[PDB]
Amino acid sequence: LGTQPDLGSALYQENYKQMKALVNQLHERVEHIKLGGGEKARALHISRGKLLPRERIDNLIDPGSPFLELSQFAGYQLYDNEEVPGGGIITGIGRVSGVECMIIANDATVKGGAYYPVTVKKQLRAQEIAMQNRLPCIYLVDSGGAYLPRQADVFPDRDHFGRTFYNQAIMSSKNIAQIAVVMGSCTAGGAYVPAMADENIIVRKQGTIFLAGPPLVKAATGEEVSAEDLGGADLHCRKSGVSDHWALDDHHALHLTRKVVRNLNYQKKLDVTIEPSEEPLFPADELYGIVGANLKRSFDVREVIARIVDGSRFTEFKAFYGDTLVTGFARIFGYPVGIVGNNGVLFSESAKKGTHFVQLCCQRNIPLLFLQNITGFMVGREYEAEGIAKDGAKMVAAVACAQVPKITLIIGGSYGAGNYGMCGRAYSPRFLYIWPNARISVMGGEQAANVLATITKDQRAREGKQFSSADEAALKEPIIKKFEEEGNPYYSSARVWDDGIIDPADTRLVLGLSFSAALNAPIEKTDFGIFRM
Amino acid sequence: LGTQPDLGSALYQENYKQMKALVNQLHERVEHIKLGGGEKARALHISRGKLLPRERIDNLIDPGSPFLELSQFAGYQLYDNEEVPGGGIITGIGRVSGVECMIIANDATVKGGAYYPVTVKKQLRAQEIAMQNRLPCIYLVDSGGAYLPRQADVFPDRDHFGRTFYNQAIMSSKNIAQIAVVMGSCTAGGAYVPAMADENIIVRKQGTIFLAGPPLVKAATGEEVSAEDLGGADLHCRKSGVSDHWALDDHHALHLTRKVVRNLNYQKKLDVTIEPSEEPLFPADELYGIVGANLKRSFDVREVIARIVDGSRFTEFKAFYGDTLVTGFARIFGYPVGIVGNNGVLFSESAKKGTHFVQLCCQRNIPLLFLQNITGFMVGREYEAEGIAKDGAKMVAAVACAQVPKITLIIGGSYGAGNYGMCGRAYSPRFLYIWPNARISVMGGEQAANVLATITKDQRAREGKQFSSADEAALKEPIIKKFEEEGNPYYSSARVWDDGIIDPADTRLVLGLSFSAALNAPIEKTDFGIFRM
Amino acid sequence: LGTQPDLGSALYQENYKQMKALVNQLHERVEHIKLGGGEKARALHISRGKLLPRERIDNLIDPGSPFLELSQFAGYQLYDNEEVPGGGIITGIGRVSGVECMIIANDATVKGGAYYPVTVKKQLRAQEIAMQNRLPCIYLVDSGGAYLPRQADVFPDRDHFGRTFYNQAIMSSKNIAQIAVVMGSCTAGGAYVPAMADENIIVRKQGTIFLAGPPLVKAATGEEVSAEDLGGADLHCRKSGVSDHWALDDHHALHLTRKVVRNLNYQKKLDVTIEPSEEPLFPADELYGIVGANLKRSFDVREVIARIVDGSRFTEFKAFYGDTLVTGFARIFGYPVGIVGNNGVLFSESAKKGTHFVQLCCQRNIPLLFLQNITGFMVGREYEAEGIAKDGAKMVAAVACAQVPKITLIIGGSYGAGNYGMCGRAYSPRFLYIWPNARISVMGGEQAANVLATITKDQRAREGKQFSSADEAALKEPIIKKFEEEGNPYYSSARVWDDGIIDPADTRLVLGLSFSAALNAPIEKTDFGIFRM
Repeated sequence: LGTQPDLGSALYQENYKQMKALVNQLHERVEHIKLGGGEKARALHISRGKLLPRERIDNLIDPGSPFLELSQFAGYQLYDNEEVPGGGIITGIGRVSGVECMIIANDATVKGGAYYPVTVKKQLRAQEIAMQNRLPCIYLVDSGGAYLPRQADVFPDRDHFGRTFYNQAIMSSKNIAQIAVVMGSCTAGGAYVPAMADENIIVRKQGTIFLAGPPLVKAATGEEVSAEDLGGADLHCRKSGVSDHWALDDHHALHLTRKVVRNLNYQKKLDVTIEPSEEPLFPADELYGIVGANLKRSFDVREVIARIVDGSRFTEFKAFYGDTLVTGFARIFGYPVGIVGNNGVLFSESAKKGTHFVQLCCQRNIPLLFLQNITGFMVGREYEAEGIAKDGAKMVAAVACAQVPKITLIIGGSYGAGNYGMCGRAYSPRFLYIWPNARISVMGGEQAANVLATITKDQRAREGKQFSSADEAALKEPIIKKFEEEGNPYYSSARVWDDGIIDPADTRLVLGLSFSAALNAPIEKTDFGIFRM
Repeated sequence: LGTQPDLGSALYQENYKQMKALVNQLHERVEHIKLGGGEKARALHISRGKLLPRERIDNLIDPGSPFLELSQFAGYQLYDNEEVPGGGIITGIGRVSGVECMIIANDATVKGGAYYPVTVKKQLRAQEIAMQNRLPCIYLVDSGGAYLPRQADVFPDRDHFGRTFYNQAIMSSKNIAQIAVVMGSCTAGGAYVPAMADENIIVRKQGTIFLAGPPLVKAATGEEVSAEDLGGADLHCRKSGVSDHWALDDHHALHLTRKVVRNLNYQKKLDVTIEPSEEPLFPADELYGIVGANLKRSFDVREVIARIVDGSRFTEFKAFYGDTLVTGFARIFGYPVGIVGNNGVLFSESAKKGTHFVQLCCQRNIPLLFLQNITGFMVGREYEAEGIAKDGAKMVAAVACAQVPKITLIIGGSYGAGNYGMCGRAYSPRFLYIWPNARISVMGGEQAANVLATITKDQRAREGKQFSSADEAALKEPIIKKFEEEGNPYYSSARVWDDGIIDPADTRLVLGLSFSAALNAPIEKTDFGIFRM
Repeated sequence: LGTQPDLGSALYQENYKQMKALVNQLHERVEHIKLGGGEKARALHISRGKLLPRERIDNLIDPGSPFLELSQFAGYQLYDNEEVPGGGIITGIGRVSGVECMIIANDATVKGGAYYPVTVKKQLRAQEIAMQNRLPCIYLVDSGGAYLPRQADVFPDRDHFGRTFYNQAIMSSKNIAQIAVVMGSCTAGGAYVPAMADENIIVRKQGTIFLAGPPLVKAATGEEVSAEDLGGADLHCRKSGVSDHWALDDHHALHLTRKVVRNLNYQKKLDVTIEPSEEPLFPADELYGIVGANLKRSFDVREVIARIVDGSRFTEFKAFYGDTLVTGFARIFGYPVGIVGNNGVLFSESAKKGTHFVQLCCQRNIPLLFLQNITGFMVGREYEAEGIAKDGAKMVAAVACAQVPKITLIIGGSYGAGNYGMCGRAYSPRFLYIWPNARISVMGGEQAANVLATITKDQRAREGKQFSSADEAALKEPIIKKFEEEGNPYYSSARVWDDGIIDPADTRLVLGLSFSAALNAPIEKTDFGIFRM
């Protein structure tokens, strides 16, 4: 697959310039988030002899191994006047002692490690990923408890803080190791995390564990006791017994953690056929010129596929039927993958073609990759008469029931029911990524504006009043602004709707790491519902 | 080997604090050198569509592979008022298409890529390393020619710029691939580099090659011609034939370079037995407390060995004979290594013990690792009568003739003939590294001061004049200051006397990468001279 | 590489039809040659309990293994009134007990196995192939002696019958096993073959060995003795001792041969790097439409390459310089190969480009593949002034000295010194194959006609006589006919100038088998002569 793009063409020059600017914007913002709370907080953190949260991960994972961080932009401008870089927590997938593990580390520099509502959501998403892929969980616990001013959004509900301990217990019952490294203070609910873990490590003086903190002890019983005496490694290690290992410092604790993982007695087994890897025949950075940042212009999704699959080899299925949808078999890093990508408006033929393809992949136990660039469903009286809704529902039913690993990458628009049909967040893909130029919302911003313009214009006629052209613009403008802000990738990623915003040049690497992790769990047989023919 | 150090001891606390400060100083200085010429130069460089020199290496090497940079501090404060970060050139060893290659990239942001005298020396050292280890050489050529104000130290001599082309021709005759990537302007001698290469890649518009630049053409013949017309990819690619491959941009050129290396038809073969790797039983960061920054205090070199070898396993040879020297067999990353380390003043017994050990390693084709922490030779009338010089010479003769790969790591003092006996720079070790606390000079600063104090005091008596205690201090002070400045690791590393200053915590990784690269060449049989018994 | 051809185009339709007819003609002629002497001769052969020559080979080689027959068309219309299918001998490369061996079998049904002059040449070519590639030789001996009417072209000269025994002695001295299976009568020189072999097998009653046949014994000494008594397996096996193994019938003899090869204690070792094989991305049969049968039309050789190399992956070298010649790196069945192919008339730049490429392949020990489709050298006063001859000679010198395995495939014209520069038969390529549309001669038929027309035209003017247009046609016609007959592939293949005429669709398979066999011998270092710069 693939063709050499015209580098001299003005369109390519403009597209490359716009996309490059978006990538540069993404890179520098991550640099700021990399610093966490700030210099003053970082200096205080080091002054206590503790390692910085990201240095802990560097020492924990195998030397030189890549680290797949998730949801770097959680909490980005989420709260009005509070800056919470990364949501106050760092989560990602890395290799420890040769085993792919999910790492969850609190960032004590950010608001002293307090749990904001986004912080709980990011952690719950990380636990969900580990459970689905059978990845051992490592908790680098350094937390300050729940953020009281927003307790109503942290404590009570099912997907609130309490769910964190529920996930630990369920994963433990499934033989998915839970390892807690207490590298700081953990109070109230935090003290449960080391208690719920299968194996636990606590640092000599930094680590403190207690259901009730000294402030509560004094208020309840009028006793003054230091945190170390109330908790501390020595009390738990030697008297309470809550501690399974005792560590001198952060470096020692991380060294012990690597030993614990090596004793899990786990060996990875692959259910899929493997072939030697090959690089794509075209450079990845050409994706900048091909795609650009203007969603109104259209491109061939095959060009994107040609630059991420091994050897740019692709076997298209039903090429000339439902051409607005592209499906075929390829390989990424030697893994077999079935690719479904949008190439225009969805039709009845496209939905039928997609439904057929998904059954094929499920039958052969082949992972599925979805490339979402949608613009809606075909609109017409004839199409409804032929059951376009009946056809669109078919794809949704098949995609939901599929038990093969599914990864979704939004390279453009994502609107309305087209999002559901292409394995949206609601359909539990193993991972979901978005490019910096993407847009997601219930409908396109223009459609909402035009719909309101038509509705108001008719309503004015019914009332007998007149809606002028200037009146039309006044109505449309606020709507278009609203959908632009709430469909922006940063808005979508600030809340955890996706697992990260990725540079298009990094697409192949991210997919390779993600599919590799998703293969730690055995692939189950797929059971489908009734196909409404 | 190894024992758990007393973390509570005051000595350990002081040593850790001092060593940590030295490492932090080293890290931040490298951060400044990482920026090259500066923001203005970097902005200009990018404005021309060219990649930054370090981004080129990142794209060239295999994804996620470690990169062993060499001589990061070359030119650090070497010239009075000129700042030349990294010497204007970046050299290191990385993996390209699964093959370990030596990468030599000019830094156009630094003085427009001009060749300072240190720049030539750094490049020549890189070529020397590649030839000895049979590593393919990749030249990312973006240079502005020789620095005229210092031409006398660049052009004429054997180890001056001319030697660069001599090395290319010799390496080519030995089937050590030479690949040149012209990613910019190359003039006068620079134009020879692409011409001398086995395969050559030139970017479409950035790359220019011409023996005589436009300025010389106008002066000699009074003709005005642009650099692209005089050189340029199109002229060389299609008409001159100097170019073997034509590249659209930097990304394309780097992609082509990876393809060229894959066609070398080379497969690495190991001459040494291999065993599964194991991590040391003790943390590396403990080396901070053990060693410290005070050279007057002494430590057990076995503690250093215990924290870098696989499983902290070590078979000492002649343990109770010549105890001031430690020799034994160990393994690093599964490679067999013979270790020679100082543990005090060298004696006749120590030299004999070392000479015996070196023969054993040479006989079995085992790589040698030297750990230099010297304080001199034993001084005494009896020792000279027993031929201490005759014994010290024995070790020097054996070390020089040894043909097994040799790596030297200076973890402390390096003075006088003790430097020669422990495989100094003059004895062609494959690599030479120094810790941030090291000191190297002809003799210790104090010894030079005391020697002059004794000489002057006697001379004053002969003249009949009096040399007072204040007179003694006045003489000593300038000498001690001179040896402190010129024995400093940064002074030694600014000039290319070593291949880099490394954090002690990184010692195991650096040695593993270095020994792995040194094994690309077959190990030859060792022929010794006459042993003066 | 490669593009989808226009199947609907008239040119493709015409080219496919013409080449298909040539392939059909080739196939049916081989079918006739497959029958050897004929039904009466075949019936007599079987009546004696002997296996047919091609059935013997089938039972000798491993079950289902491909057999690479050579020079199937030797002796095709070579002798005025005598039909000698295949030259009276069958030669090829096949696998015996997992070892690639050269098999040389006499065809007793053809003229009773007598040795015609072509028969000697075919056998000597097979021995040369085995010697160069270190292939064990297996002789299935069933012969009737030399053909007396043509003795002068069989016995005396260096490349005559005597050379057969010389080759056996030399190969034996180099540890290239020589195995003789006497499955019939062998007289005079034929008796030497079993005697010269390292190990020998004779059938109980069919096999007879004697320096002098019964007819000569009676004439010389007047004694009547049967062939079995004079020779026979029993006499040689038990009393003469010439026989090492005694076989009951042809099946037993073939079974013993496989055992003998299994005891050679040989294991194949590869000197080249290997990668997993991949099929080309385009169908092979499309070569019919692309190439056709008209040599005046031109095609892009890259299209031919795209349909024989693994994955249609090709790294071109000096693409835009000397574009009439195509050079690059690829892989066939996982082996590395450098491909040199004509794409027009040879120029000075093309020869310089080719000479540079050949040095690269020799340096890296990469096998070389030549695709000859030539139309001559550039003709012009300026080109001669610039030393086109000096440039053309450069390629010839490099090609001759190259020590890497070399295979040549003539896919078009082959005229003049262009043949030499592209590794003609005189330059000892390991194998030389030709497509059914090829033409080879000192110069093109038209050039010889035009040259003679010009010479006679001027000569007539000098004599004062007139050469009319009808006179020109009368002169040209016989020359064009002669060059057409002597340039035909069957003319070139009837005599052993090439190793076979192969269907283009079979090109990839034949090359894969040939390169695999050629890799049995270690690749030597190449020593070049003086390059006349």
